[PDB]
Amino acid sequence: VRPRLIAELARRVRALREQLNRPRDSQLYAVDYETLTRPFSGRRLPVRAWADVRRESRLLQLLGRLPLFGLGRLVTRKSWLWQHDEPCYWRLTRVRPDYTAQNLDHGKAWGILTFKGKTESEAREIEHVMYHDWRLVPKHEEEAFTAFTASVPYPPLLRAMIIAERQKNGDTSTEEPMLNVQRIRMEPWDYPAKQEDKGRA
Amino acid sequence: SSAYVDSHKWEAREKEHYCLADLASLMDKTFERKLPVSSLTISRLIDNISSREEIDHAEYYLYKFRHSPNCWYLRNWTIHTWIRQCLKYDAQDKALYTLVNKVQYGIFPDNFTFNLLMDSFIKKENYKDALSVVFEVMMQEAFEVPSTQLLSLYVLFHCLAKKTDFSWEEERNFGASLLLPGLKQKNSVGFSSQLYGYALLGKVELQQGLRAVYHNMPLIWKPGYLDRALQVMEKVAASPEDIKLCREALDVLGAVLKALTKLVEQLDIEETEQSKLPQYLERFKALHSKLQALKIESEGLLSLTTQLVKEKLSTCEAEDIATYEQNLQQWHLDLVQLIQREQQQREQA
Amino acid sequence: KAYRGGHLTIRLALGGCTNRPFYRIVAAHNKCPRDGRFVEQLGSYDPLPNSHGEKLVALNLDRIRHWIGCGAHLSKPMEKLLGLAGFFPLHPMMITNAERLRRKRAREVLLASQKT
Amino acid sequence: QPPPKPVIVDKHRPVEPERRFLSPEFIPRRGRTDPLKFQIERKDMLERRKVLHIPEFYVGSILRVTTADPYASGKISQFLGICIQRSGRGLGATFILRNVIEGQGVEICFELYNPRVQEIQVVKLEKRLDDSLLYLRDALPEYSTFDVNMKPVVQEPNQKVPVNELKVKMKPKPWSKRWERPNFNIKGIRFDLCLTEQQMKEAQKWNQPWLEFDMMREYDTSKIEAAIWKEIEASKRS
Ligand SMILES: [Mg+2]
Repeated sequence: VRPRLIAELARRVRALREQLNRPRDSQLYAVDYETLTRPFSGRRLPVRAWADVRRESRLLQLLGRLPLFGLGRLVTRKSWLWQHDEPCYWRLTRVRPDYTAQNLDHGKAWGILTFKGKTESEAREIEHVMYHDWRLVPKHEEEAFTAFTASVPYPPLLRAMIIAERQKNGDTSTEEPMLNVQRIRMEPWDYPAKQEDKGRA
Repeated sequence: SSAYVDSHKWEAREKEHYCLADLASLMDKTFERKLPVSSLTISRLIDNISSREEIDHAEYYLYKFRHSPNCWYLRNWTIHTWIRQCLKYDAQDKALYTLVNKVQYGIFPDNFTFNLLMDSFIKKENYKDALSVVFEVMMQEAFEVPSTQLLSLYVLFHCLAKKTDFSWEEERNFGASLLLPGLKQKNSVGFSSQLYGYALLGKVELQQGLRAVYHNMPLIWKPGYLDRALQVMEKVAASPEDIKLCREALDVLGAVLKALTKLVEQLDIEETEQSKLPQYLERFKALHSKLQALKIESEGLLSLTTQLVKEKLSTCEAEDIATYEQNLQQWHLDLVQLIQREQQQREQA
Repeated sequence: KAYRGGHLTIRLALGGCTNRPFYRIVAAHNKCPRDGRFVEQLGSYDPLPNSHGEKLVALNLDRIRHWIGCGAHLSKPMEKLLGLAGFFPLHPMMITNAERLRRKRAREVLLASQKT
Repeated sequence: QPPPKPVIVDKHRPVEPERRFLSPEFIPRRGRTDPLKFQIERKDMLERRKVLHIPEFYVGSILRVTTADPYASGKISQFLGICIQRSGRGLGATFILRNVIEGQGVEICFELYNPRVQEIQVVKLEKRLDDSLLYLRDALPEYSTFDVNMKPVVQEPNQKVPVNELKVKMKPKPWSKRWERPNFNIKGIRFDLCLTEQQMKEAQKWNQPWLEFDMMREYDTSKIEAAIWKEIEASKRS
């Protein structure tokens, strides 16, 4: 068998060069409000976020106006609080801005979160940081805002099949078959995801 | 308060006495190789600075630090080294430019340091300077401190001494700044200033919409500023002492002048403020009549009442000084560890 | 042909000459072509009526359940047919289509009653 | 939103005070003529110097030059190169530059008083053991290959001349100038690999010790350079 070395060489070189000089998060997140197109991509924004990007600012842009980017300060998911009346927030623990930015308006930061008062005992990562859908809640009116408080039949053919099965088995079991639905935790769309799972240009 | 403004400990405590030129060369090489650099370099530099050109060198070295691989550290003691090194050599326009464009600098002075700064500003007796600076304090949102009385004095004096009729940026800034100083829940001065700030914010809304109310400014998004003002007035009438001034006259003037004859952020079912104006004026006159039926001398000058605050101001300045010495002790404690840490690299080498 | 990532998918394969489509429910990978290779042929479906007028469709219940337990995603038409069969829940988009058709029929009947 | 700014200071009492440095082109040649020629040409080049800065340099230094050329993209010509030599006196004095690009080793002769040049810049300031480095044509290209976009290596504002003590490998024997001879007094090259003891010892037969022992051909300069400095300072004050 004949080996091949230039393939591995080019692979290693490309990996090193891209991990060295990857595009900056601030650079590839920057948006021009005149045309609404991200540089380095030439792609247009969605109609639902057009106005949000035109008007509202970004997470780090908001957090740049207070020391240390406000450790523990109230930042709430505008989308969550417009989709549901219940309060939802982010217990931001760690922060790291991108220094290449002039206004320091981009970076990575996260901690514990809560959804409908459901606290999580793990400081996991935020989702959709670069959106212009971030609203800062001051420390006044804080506790008032943070205040917070069977089974289904089987399908007809499936239950008929189980009926025939247990009839051949011999048991009567006139009870209608059922499954647990409270165990099935149907999760709303807005439940966050893991950033590291999704890649990056 | 000369004793409050003076502090010989800071200027005669922990001077590095390193060569400004050598520190500058080290910083330049480190920012050439663009690897992260601790704040020890800039701190020692600033502590050694004794010249105008050298304060400028530190200024754009702070530029370079903001643009350096590390920015979150943001050491208040280094910030105050810089502030003292600037304000002892009296770079007024420079300090003003920094405090206005802090987004490029990233300076965030704490209560006592800012109080010393504003006391020097008093000593030099400039008004628009202090006005822009207290606007930047409003931006900072740091008002639960002994400097709240100084902020209150400044705003209560400047809102009267301004005499500028139509300016939307300035008037919105006044309306937004007149809230946070009064949040310490003290007296008529406090909650009536909150009321007048609600009124000014509602006026800015009615004249230029709710967008600017929050776009470049952290505010609450409820449009009913006039409704909240009416709530405040009626709850005050229901419930102490209420020393009032004729700013209610300006409130009435604004209400009546607005009663006189694109993105849709308002909700459809709910009413629009343009259509709420009539019942707003109705309930405003009703609450006015109720308050006059119920304190309404309307003679006590608001800036004069801040002179009575000087008593408890001079009381709380003691606790402020004490907290400042506590901060100094904590800094001298945690900072000495960082010098032996820098020696750890040389020991490893 | 080892496809990176991807996932098995029970979906419809097309057969028959033009103007005579004949679908076949069959398990295959997400990356395979329309008539590409498969794993196990599961069932068939004729969208045309026979001499009796009814339309033909076949399901392999045990094997389909085994494939689903092993892990296989479903395509909207095949799970629509399953929900119509009854082994599977009914389709909400099917409910909406039915409701829309009934709304439009009522509207047209109302317009006809107005015209007459 | 002004940009940042660079500075470099250095205040060491024994190290920083480097007193004076003269250009090799103000000085005249041993030849005989009226000093009036020299002094008028000198004041001319000095009243041009008032415009043009000439960040001083040496042989083995790297210069980036921008000049106003009629036939070029934007009518400007930019060139980076190593200083091989500085030759000539008066206004017509020139310096050579060299660089390897696209496998071709190119060299230019830039005159430092023609208005056609717009600006010159010292990317690096160092000094080599050899007075003239025109043997880099026979040296390997990898010693001469330099980047056009390499940034300026800013030197401290007042320090001694950095002298890189190194050697150079060369292309094999078929050389154009026969550098192995002792007439040239060169040391950057490496005889130990470029030739043998036999060849070196056979080339040092042309050696004559007496050239340096002589004292009538040597050229004293102290008074001349002193008068030159004095006239330069007078022109500066004026
Ligand atoms: Mg030749």
